[PDB]
Amino acid sequence: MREIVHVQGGQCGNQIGAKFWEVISDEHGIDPTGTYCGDSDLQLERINVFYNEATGGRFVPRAILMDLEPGTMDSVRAGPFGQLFRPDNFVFGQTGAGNNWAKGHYTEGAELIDSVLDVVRKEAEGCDCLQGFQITHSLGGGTGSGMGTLLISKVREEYPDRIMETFSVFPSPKVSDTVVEPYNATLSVHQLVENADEVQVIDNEALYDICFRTLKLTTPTYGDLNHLVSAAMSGVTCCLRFPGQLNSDLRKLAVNLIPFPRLHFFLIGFAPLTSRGSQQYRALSVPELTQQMFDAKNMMCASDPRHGRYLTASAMFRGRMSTKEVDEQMLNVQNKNSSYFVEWIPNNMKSSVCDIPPKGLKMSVTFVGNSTAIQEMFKRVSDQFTAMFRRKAFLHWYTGEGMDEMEFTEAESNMNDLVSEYQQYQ
Amino acid sequence: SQPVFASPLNVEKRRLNEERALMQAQKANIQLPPNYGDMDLILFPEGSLKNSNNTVIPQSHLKGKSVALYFADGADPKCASLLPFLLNYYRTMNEGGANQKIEIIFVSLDRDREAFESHRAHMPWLSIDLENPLTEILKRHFRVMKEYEVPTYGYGSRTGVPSVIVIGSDGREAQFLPICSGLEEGDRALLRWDWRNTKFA
Amino acid sequence: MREVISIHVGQAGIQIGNACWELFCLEHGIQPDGQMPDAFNTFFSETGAGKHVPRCVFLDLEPTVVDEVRTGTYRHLFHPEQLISGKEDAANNFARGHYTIGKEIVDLSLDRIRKLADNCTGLQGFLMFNAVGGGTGSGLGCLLLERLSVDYGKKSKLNFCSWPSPQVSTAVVEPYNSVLSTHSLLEHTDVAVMLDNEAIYDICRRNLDIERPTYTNLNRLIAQVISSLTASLRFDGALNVDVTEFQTNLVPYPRIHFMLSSYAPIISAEKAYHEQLSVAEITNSAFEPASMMAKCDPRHGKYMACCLMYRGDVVPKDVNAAVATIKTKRTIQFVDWCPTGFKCGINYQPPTVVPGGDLAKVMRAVCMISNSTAIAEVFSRMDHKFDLMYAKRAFVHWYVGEGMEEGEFSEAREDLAALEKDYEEVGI
Amino acid sequence: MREVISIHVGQAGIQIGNACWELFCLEHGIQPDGQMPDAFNTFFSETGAGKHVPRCVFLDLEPTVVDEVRTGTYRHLFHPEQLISGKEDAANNFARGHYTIGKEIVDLSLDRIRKLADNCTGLQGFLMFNAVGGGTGSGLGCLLLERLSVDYGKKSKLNFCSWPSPQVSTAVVEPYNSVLSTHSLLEHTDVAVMLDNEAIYDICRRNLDIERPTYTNLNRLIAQVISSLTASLRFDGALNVDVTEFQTNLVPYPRIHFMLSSYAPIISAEKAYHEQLSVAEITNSAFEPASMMAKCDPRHGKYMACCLMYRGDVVPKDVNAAVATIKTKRTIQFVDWCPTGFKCGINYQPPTVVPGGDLAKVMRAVCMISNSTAIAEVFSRMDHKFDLMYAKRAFVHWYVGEGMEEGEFSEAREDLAALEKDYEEVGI
Amino acid sequence: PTLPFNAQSCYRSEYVAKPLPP
Repeated sequence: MREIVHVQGGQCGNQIGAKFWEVISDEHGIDPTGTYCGDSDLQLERINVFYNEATGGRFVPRAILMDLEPGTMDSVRAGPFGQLFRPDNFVFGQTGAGNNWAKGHYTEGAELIDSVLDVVRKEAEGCDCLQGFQITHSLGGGTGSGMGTLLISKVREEYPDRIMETFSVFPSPKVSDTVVEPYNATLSVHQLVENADEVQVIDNEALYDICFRTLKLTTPTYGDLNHLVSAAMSGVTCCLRFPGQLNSDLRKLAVNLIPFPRLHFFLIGFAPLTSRGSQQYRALSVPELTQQMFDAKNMMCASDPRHGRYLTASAMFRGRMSTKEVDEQMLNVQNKNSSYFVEWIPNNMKSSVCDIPPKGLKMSVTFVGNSTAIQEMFKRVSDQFTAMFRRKAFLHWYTGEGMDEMEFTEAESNMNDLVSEYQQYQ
Repeated sequence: SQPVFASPLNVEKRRLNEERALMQAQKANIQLPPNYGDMDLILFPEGSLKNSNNTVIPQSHLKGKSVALYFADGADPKCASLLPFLLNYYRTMNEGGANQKIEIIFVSLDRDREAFESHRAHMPWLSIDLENPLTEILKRHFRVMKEYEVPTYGYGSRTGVPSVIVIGSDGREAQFLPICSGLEEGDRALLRWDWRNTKFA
Repeated sequence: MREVISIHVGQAGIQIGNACWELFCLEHGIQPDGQMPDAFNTFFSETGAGKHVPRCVFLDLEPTVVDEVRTGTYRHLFHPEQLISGKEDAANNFARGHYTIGKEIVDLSLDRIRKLADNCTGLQGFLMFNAVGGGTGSGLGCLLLERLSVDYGKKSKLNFCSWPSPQVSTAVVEPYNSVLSTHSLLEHTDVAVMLDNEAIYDICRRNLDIERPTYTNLNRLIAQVISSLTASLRFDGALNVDVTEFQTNLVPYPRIHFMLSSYAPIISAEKAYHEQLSVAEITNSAFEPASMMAKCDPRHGKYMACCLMYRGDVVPKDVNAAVATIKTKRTIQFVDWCPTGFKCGINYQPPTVVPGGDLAKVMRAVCMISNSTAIAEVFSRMDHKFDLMYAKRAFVHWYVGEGMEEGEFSEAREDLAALEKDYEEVGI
Repeated sequence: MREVISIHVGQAGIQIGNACWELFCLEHGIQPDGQMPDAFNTFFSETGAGKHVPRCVFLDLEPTVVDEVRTGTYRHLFHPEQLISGKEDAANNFARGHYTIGKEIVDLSLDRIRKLADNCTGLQGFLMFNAVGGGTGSGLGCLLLERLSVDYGKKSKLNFCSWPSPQVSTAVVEPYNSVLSTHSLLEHTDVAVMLDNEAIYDICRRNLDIERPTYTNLNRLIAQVISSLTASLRFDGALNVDVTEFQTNLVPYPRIHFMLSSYAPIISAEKAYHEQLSVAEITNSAFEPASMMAKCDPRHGKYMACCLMYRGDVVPKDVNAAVATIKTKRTIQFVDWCPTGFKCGINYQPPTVVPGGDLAKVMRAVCMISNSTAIAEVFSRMDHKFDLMYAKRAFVHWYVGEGMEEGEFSEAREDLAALEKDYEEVGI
Repeated sequence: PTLPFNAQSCYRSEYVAKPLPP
């Protein structure tokens, strides 16, 4: 049938991807030892989208765990639900790309690609024909931003007719780790706009805003934030695994969303997000789901969308919705928020119905919005890059690994063009 | 074999416990000779401790209280200095709660009976009589001595009289209070007492 | 597999690291025998059944500090080959530790370094402890570190330098010893962390509230920085770092790798219950200038890069709460060209306490290693100690007579002149 | 079955023989009486009521050592006329032990050897221990090779000669007896293993850490070496290698059969228990230049061939993995024309340690016998010693008066030079 | 001729057999 190949890169990627397989195993009901319990034929009528039979009845995930630092995915192995993953699917490293984009891509990476491309195509070619790829990584880091971006480039030229879509975190405005952010980000973007089909942006302090203002949780760890991202990843690809009224595919939302090939960077939403206290006030129904779609504090990325106009957007509703109150209100939010959307497209805002609600809730909706609010955010990284390029700050670590003075200027110009293309469309 | 090997309490402990260990091993996989962890001893015998009312109390009475030995001499000026502050600490710390917190045993480095009773009249905590062998055994156990009179086996003086030693159930030195030590907090070291984590179990 | 080989050279290196190793033994539950009744891979090998031998070498030209370990309570803990003693002491000369007596030890020591490094590929680095004003601390330190750079190409080299004080010196030859070390430290090491002495005196005066501690209490606090530094390798965390990423975290130019330290909380067990240590309060004590371990006033210093490793039960967002308010504060001045300047990693396991130590049991802790332009004070002061003492060739004949070429002191100063100017060039 | 005959000639022959016949008795668990309460056939015979007697002959022209063995602890084990003793010693004179006093007892030696070889079929080979520097070890040895090559032409002859050291020699007559015996053992001795006394002094001083050893401290190490070479015959293993196995694998040419020796691990009581004896580690320690048992630096030579005898809990993959590292190691040079020159002979049985001796119980061991072109220097030393003495006929009249002509000194000179030239041309 | 000296080094005093973590 249809296959989605999962690849996790970087420290960020393996930690996110650990909780993604938490929720996916929980959607279908696979016990962490690999056995199935949940006794429903419609749960796993489409099971082969993510997993494989093993003549013991166990399902192993089609995940390729991928890094250069042998400790971070050693963590994943010992953790809960770590015994799902195939031991052969691990591709260790020894040295570790120490936050240098240069050594992730060209020098240090190149001797490990001989292994990771082997394992990816052996799982690819095994089936009838592939559908897509998933890459979970960070574009601030070294081993995810650079060495993961190599794996983006090679599999694209090998399967040009397939799709792939990634979930990538970016530098945050106030807090910022990893002092080479804009070197790692800008070098990754100008490769990402050339060899990737779809990117979902995540901001760290936008996630922190969620767990303060909405969730009413004082001090949880990365576990809670990954849970929110894992729900969003499950929400986008729900429709491949379950039927519905208005069906969806990754490629069908691909053709629906992007107007021009250059701009394919997407915002994320999710609902419901009220606390334990506020649960009993709300009586969940179609209009209040849509109202907290268009709540700026509920946005997964902290680029304030009120400044820009939404170019287009999608809403994969999940549950048992009555379709008239779905689409009429879907039009209603376009008329109500008149200036919030763009003028030259009639029917800016879209819908789907994914017939199975997630367990523990009854109605859910995932927002994917191609906004122009990312104008200010890439302009943030643009100025941050120019600040440490005017006289070659931190340049020697990159330059020593086969970089050029010319290739840095191309990355600035190329990523600046992406800024220009968004600003033109207003 | 804590805090030293060559102490009379520990030689008695080792003798008794492995006597028992061999007997039950033969009567029955049990490791000989037994680990110091696995050994059990009765520290203060039946008629050792006697309180402020001149009444003997058993060892099981000391459960739930941070106990400390106090090696004191009647005629030593340092001990004469340290006594009021230890008494005041006992006072305030035990008054300030609805639970007994700490208890002091008196071990006498004193010369004779008269002086021992005279000095013991000032103390509101427990004591061990001077003619009782347990005094000399405890002195050799915790390596307190005013002068090199009794041989020490390659060790040194741990301290001098006066000293306060927070003890455990098995003769473990829980912590040393630095009165006259490497640190010299005279009259002030009593605040270093961690009474919460050293209870006589 | 992955590990770091530690080197101890000179007396200051030995007894600081002797505190550093006894902290690590109790961290992993290793008895002084070396047994245990995937933690210990990065500092220990495993020998036969149930053992743990360390990844270390002791070097000194005098027996007196190293043999005393050989007979100590850590008898069986160290393999008896990497403990190295010469015959006669280096005696406060750069020249003697570099030219005459230092040569006959490096020929055997580099062999043991080779013997320890040839087991597993992917060496993390080299943690070498030394003093700077000392004799064998510099001379033997230089000759070993120079040979290591050529022999082993690309791997990192951490160097904790017990830097001479701004105020006290405890030796007269310190300006001659310190300057000459630097000219042979710049192009060899990768991360040189500067540590002071009376800072820790001033720390133990205020925060620890103990009247009269000695070098044995200096070393506990030093050992607590190192443990928190390499906490990421040993234990899993919510957000971990590496020792090969620090050089990509901290240095903007290859010649600028002189960073400070900070640690919090540093509290007596007696005054501990008057502070429930929150993340809001520990971070501000980290940036407070009377808590750093280098003693240079940062008020005339523009911060450039900062790297905080949180320890213990700390969640990520109150870190993000703390760092939000930190950046907006105008008492902690960052330079213009570096608008992002924080790395903040997190590990799970809270810091251990030594029994009978001066550290209360804390639940969270912050360790800071930062690149700042305040080191222009540390060097411009030092240059003044040189030329005033080199005004009329004081103590020259000692260095001249031992082997050094007179006039080599000139380009050593011209080297340090360039290191003086580039800091001042950066800060504008 | 598979029997070998050990021949002991001279002081060094007898005293080495004491160590080996102590170890073989203990290993097969036979008593000083000679009865145990078929693996032992290789070294012992069978006689009626379960007594096993050794297959050895003791030759010394001097009574003071052979007689004193008969009276010692090992009375009933050896056959009384398997120990042959003469009247007066050869007294460091090659002419005496070869012409005058040698000839008397040669016939008595052949008769016992004849009766011990003809006991059964399948005689594997002869082993011989002798001192080259000595009188009878060189004198009686040359006669005994000459009269054994004629009779048992077929069988192999493995020699273990105690060669004089470069510095320390225990004789001024030793350059004469060295070069006069080399013309003997070129064309009679099949394979000679080259032993040096102060090499073993250096081994037992830094590895096993005895400051003041003796002859019975070196001879145990030789006994453990011989036991490792012949472990393959005695016990079952993964890869068995006989004595006929050695000639075809070490020597490429008829005249070139001079080779070194190495053992690993020579380890003490305290060292052994604290250490992983990796299969990688024991092999690396074997190829160390100083760890050879000859005092002959192999860095200025080329290894022609090499055999490794493993002994203990040794798995074959670790052997194959470790030796591939050795070949790709750049340090040791192998000859271009000989691409394959390694042996893997793995045995199961652990080395049987004599407690109250000097070695500890170790799980595994390797013993290396390597044919190298470093033998040039050890002949160049003896050659130049012989040239200085012979230049003005020192100590010549003692050799001439006993029957040896002047001219065997002349011809043996170029014979060593012919040997010297061949080792030069083979290193091309 | 001496009765015995019983002051002790700081190193010997305090880096002692701690109870082990498991």
